[PDB]
Amino acid sequence: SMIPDFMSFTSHIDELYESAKKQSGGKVADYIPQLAKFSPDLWGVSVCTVDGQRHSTGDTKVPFCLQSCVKPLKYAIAVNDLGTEYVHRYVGKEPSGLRFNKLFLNEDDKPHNPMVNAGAIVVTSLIKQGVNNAEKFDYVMQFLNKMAGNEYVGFSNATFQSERESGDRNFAIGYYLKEKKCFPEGTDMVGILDFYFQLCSIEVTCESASVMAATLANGGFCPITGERVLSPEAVRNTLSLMHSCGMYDFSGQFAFHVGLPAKSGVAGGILLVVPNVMGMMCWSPPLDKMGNSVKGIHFCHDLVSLCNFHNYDNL
Amino acid sequence: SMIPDFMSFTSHIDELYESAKKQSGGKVADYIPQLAKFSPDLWGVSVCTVDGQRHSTGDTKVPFCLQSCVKPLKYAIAVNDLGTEYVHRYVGKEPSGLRFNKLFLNEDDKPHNPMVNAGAIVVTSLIKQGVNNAEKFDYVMQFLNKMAGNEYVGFSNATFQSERESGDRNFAIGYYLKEKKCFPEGTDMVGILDFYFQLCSIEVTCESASVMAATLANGGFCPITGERVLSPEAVRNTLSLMHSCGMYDFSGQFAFHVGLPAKSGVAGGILLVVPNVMGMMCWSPPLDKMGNSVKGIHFCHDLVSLCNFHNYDNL
Amino acid sequence: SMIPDFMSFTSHIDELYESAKKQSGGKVADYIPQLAKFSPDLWGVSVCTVDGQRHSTGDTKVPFCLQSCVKPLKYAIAVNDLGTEYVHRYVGKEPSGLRFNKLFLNEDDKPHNPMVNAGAIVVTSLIKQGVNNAEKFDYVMQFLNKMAGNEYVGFSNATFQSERESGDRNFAIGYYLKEKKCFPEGTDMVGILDFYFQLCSIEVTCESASVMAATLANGGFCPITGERVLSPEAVRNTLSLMHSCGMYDFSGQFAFHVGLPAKSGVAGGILLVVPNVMGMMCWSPPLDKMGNSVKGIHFCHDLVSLCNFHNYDNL
Amino acid sequence: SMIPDFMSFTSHIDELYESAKKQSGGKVADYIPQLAKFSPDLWGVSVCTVDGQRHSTGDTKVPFCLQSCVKPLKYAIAVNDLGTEYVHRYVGKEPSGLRFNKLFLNEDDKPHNPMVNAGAIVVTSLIKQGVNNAEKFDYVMQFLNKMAGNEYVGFSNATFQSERESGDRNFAIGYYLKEKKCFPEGTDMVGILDFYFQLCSIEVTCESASVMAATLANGGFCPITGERVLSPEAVRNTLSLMHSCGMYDFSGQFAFHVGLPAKSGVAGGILLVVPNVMGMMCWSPPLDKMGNSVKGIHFCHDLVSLCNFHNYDNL
Repeated sequence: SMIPDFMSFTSHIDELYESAKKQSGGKVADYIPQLAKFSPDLWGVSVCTVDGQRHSTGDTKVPFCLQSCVKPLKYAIAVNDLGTEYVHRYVGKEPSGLRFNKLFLNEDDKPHNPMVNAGAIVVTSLIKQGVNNAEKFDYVMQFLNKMAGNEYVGFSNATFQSERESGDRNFAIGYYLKEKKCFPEGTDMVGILDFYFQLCSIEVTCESASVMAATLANGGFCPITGERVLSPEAVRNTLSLMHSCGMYDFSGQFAFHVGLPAKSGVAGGILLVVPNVMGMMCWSPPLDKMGNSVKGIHFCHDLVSLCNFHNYDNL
Repeated sequence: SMIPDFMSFTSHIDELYESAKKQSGGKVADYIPQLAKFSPDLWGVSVCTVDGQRHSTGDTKVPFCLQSCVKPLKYAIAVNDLGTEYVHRYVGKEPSGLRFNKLFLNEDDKPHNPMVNAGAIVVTSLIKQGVNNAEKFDYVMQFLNKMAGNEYVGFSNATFQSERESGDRNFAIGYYLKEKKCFPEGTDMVGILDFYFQLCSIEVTCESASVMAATLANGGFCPITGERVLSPEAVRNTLSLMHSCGMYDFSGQFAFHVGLPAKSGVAGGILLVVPNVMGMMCWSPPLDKMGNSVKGIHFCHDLVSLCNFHNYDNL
Repeated sequence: SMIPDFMSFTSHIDELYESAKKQSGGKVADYIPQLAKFSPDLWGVSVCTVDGQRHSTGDTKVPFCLQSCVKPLKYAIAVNDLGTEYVHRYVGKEPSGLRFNKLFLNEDDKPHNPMVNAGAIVVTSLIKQGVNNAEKFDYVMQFLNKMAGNEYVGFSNATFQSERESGDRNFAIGYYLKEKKCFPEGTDMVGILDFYFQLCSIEVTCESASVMAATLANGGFCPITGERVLSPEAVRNTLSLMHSCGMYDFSGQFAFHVGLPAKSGVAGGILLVVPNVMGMMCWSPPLDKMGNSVKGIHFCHDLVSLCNFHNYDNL
Repeated sequence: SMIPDFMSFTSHIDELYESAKKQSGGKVADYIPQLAKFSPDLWGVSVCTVDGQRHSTGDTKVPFCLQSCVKPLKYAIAVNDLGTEYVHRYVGKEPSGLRFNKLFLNEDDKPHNPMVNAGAIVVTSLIKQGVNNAEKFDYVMQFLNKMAGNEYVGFSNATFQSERESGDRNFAIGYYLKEKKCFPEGTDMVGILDFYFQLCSIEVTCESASVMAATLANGGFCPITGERVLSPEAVRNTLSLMHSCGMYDFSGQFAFHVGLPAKSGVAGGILLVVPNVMGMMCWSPPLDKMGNSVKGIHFCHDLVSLCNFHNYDNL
């Protein structure tokens, strides 16, 4: 363990939080009203060690949608229940060459990885096949509750309704994937898109999400309940992909300068994982040109520079 | 440390080595005679712990050219002497989108990363600027001797002469980079290509190379001499890039399944690094379709499955 | 005029027809049953001079769907009613760079040209805006009757029903274009796709289609009725685009070796135009790897070699 | 013939010339001093009918380099002496997909067409193989004299010396093509580049160049000497390619709106051909963003709108 005195570490988090707060750049997403609503000044950071120790600063109890932050989570679910081999017969394992979410498959006609939209949609089509969307959703919700140690996990129907009503881009991807035979046989494509929009609309708080991150950072065991939620294989796979495909077009830079598994979302969230150390959720609505929370990105750089948490930092 | 009993670990290495030996697929490179010469049955594996403990099995004393295995090493040199910021004004920090070595620059007209040929050529143009090629070469040689703890570091003039005589592809890249203004002002492009061919022709043995790898795995300190060879910054940067761009078009798969910083070469070498644990050099001339040593790749998968060395394996 | 003695020209057409008949290669399209039905031995060639002189050989009265052969026709309609400037605010004027129908827009986010599917779909959304699909269809049908001098113009409901039922690729393009704002404001995208499938299902015979081609070859005047059907501007634009984008991925080769405006279709039809000379329709179900009628392509090469009809043949 | 009264046509040319003169936009090329030298106000237009009738207006006797305008001419030479089949074993027959001169080969590893630099370089390697550059150059010069009916055909050694001294982009292409085995066996690549730079440095005047264009417009017969200079096959091939690849990235637009075979050059020249009618050379140093003479382009549009010379204009 690299945190001898938690109380002192906490004091540092507050300093970094305070410093990041001064970064007011960026634009709050506004393609749908449910996202445009948010104030650019909301800024929260919650920590949950593999130990179970907690600490929050800022707006850590204001609910917000996971959006893309849910991608690694549902992927982890798929691998947990189906295994690496099966899941990857449908999706790739690496960074798409060019632009993130450019819409095209790889050599084998599979979405490049679970973190791009086309890949997440395919992953969504693998979860609990056979049952209706109602049960599929309950199943995943239950799974997220376990990851969060039963802390806040809500749902935003307005985000859901708005996402579906204006999701022409996802429907295009939906039909494209169906024509390329990317879905398991007999898949109700439109039904999967519906399930996908719902998953993007699940709400969390920095506090509950930090626990989910902590579960990933703790070999798949929820730090505040001690129960096994995800298989070791699922966690390792998820972390590998968050390392290289979790920050959209900034993934390459992030891995190089921060070197930590992470996943951003258009709501301004950044699910951050420090292997065997802790889980975190940084949240601030204003996004940079690449879709990542401006304050969150600033905070992540500072965190690694201060505490030497970089994957390849020697210790 | 994850190696309680070295002697027992050694016994496992031999088993994995023995298993990999049965893999006879692949083709020995033959674009130049100096590479076609080699027997497909040569197979060696040398280990050098951060501790300084050694172990070899197979053809670990037969000299062979580093080829691309030198890319991370000269990059480490550049960062060590010039710093991250300066070096990266000329080269990128992430996986090139499409085909490896496709020849094109990124958004900012810089080679995508130090591991592709265009990038290595640019990196080469940054080392000890101002002096002639003779001194530049001595300088790097001295540096490699330190990385190897003064073990075998030779030079193959025939590989050098053959590489230069048939390097039309590199000359095309040379002129392309010059026209795009990728070199520091006043650079003798043709002279740099010459220096580059020479660096690709430096010879090592599994034994000496494993020490170089161990130096990278030991925060930049050579395990058998204890002296500081590379700055912490240089090591971290090098390892980050070996993680995502060290195995040509197999880099993505390698990071996902093996999760260790590595760098292959057309001579059949694979410089493997296990952070804070050990350094290794696997060598077998027969290469797969992607340019990686068939036995080496097999061995790397088995090593991680057995000893749980994967970056994100939970422990 | 380059046809002094029509009767003798006719004799040559029969010889070329007879020669092409020996070409049995290719595969009849089978993505839908309505296309797979057809016999590979059907082969017809009908000529209609700007003069009004006719000549058929082979299966020239067997109805078949225009499919892509309708693209230049509906484009001609759009330009005729809206003008060059308006139509091209929505679609490009040149060969898409890479693969034909690769699905992507050009610099200005417009389908590259009216001959690729994305472009034809957009063109379809411009015709008689404001009225329902029933009237839109009647309107175009009436227009085609005029182009054909009231000869055979039918409709295949089964092709229509099958095209719509399995058109996942077109729906993907539909949503993609809608998200990119490629349609005039207020467009019912799904409704346009429906209209598009219907247009692809319109049936003709070699005989009636040759008249349509003759109308294009006659400055927009139907050779057998003498009435003006299309504006000079519409005809010129249509011919320019048929010259460079009418034969899918073979367009470049076709322009170079044949040098005549043409448009192929998956039913095996090839609408061929010889400016100020005649119009033709060659039809044979078996298609080559690029989607063009094998016999038709053979026939077109022979026709130009014999009668020196190539755009740039000196005379 | 579409020019009943030449004298009246002449009067129109002057009007169009006068109108184009008002277009002062664009930038004179300045990558080398020999091009930057030129005044932006130089503007000349020379006509030479298939009849042999002449007419000039403006700066039609000021020498300037053909530059890319020579590409179709040396291609015509290659086909004339080697035939279509042989020449095209080395170069393609159609518009390169993306950016003009992007540097990449097509499916068969051949430069896309004779009009892009990579293709012109390959074509250059086919002319009079076996003899030294001195004879190769004399041979082509003699050939151009015949095309020009012995009118002005000079050579700019300074352009040549400057082109070679700063041609890093062409050397990159040179080595790239050599590595891809695009040259006939035993080709001295560097020697070919030298010959290529020389060809780009050949000087003409609007007057002499218009005759060259007239020769192409006259089935390969020089209008003012009556002798056969190029084979019918050579002329047709050249014109087909000038139609689709002669105006860089504006080729598509040009074919659609102007519909005439043409070839621009960085010196500001535009070799224009009106089949069976006349040949022209428009020249004005200021170029637009796509590398085409601003006045020349304006003039070409006006010429077609006024005299209905468009390939597919009905008459």
